Amino acid sequence: RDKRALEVERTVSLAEVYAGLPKDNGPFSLAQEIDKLVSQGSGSAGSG
Amino acid sequence: VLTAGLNSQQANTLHAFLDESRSAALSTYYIRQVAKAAAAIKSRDDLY
Repeated sequence: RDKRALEVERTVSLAEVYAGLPKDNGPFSLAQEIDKLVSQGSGSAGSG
Repeated sequence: VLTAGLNSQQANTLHAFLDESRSAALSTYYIRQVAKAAAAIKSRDDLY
């Protein structure tokens, strides 16, 4: 049963993942939100 | 009126805050004023 699998490499940019969220999910620019969250003592961005 | 000026992140933050403060208060009130004696509730853990 140990059939040879295809070996696939995929690159993922999280900024694209967050920027691309549906509007209802609170899409955001990752670098900008990090800057704000670091400057602040707390907070969040996005959802779910 | 004041909460009407909040964005969704702020609204979620506000509500989370209020719910936590509010349950502490309700739980305290309940144990001392509402809880029936039959229920041996001494603290918040027992109330749960």
